[PDB]
Amino acid sequence: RAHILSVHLHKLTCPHCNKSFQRPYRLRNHISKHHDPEVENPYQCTFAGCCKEFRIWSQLQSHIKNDHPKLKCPICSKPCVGENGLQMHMIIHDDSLVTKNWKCHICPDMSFSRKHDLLTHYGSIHTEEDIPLELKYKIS
Amino acid sequence: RCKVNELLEAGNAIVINQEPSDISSWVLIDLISGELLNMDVIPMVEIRTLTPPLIIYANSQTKLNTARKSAVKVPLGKPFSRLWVNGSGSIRPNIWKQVVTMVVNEIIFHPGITLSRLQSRCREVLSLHEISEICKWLLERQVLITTDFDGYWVNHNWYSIYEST
Amino acid sequence: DVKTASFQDIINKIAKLDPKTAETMKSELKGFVDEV
Ligand SMILES: [Zn+2]
Ligand SMILES: [Zn+2]
Ligand SMILES: [Zn+2]
Ligand SMILES: [Zn+2]
Repeated sequence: RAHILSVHLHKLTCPHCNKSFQRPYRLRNHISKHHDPEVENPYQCTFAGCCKEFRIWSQLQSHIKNDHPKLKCPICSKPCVGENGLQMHMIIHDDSLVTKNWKCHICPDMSFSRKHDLLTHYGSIHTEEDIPLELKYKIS
Repeated sequence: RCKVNELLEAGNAIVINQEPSDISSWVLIDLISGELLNMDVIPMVEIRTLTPPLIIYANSQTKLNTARKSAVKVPLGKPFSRLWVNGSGSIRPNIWKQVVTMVVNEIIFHPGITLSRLQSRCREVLSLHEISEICKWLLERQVLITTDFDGYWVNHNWYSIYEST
Repeated sequence: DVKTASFQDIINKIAKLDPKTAETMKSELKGFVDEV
């Protein structure tokens, strides 16, 4: 895989000056300046569904760090991008919309009908230690 | 689409008992048409027995979200040279979002439409060169596939252009 | 209206016609969502 990407598919080289760069990111920045079109805003947001464009690389660095920070779900630690990403993923845990089933983390048999009732099993066969966070998190 | 993807990948099931809106219609038929969703029905027991609530769920560990977006740059040039480029040489985000939506709207119902035929339907707005620019960008974002003999055909997840509303 | 129902009530209704689909669902799904 490395041989193909270093002897035949020269993807890390400039299309114009024939320098090369240690990551595609720096090649992109290089093309955006040293071989740039007459465009006023040489930088464009690299992320999903974002259409914004910028004059100086520092403003793009700021925009990525502000509006596309890479987060982990507070409950399930799965990664997501930006405020919308977190708010979209938080629906999955929501007990008002997602009228989910109720089970033990270990015991195969459980089949509760309400959240308060599920805490009886975790309060007796387990205890207040090693209950799952989605059950515990009365955060709203 | 993002809400549905997260729910189905999380092993949740969606229950429909009333008519989905015109927008939820696109995303539901798309997922159904791809064979990714299983369907089951909650039985009942009048006319209403022939239209019971419907349940939808993901078939297995199979993924619904498309791969991460690449930096497919908007076609730009000298000031005023395109409908979406203003006098300061900048992208008019409103007009770009409108023209990309307009071109996809005509290619959906006309699978295989050629650049010449497509220019005729948009003549009061875009030149042929401007449609060559829009179609190239949409091919690079995988919203379209080139049919044989130089036609355009809309791919799955075509409504996933930009975040808004 | 199924909007008011519990997860156990919904799977019980499915089991009235065919227990195989109901048992399969209980063994796999984590929860219903109303399409709202
Ligand atoms: Zn170069
Ligand atoms: Zn952005
Ligand atoms: Zn989570
Ligand atoms: Zn247990």
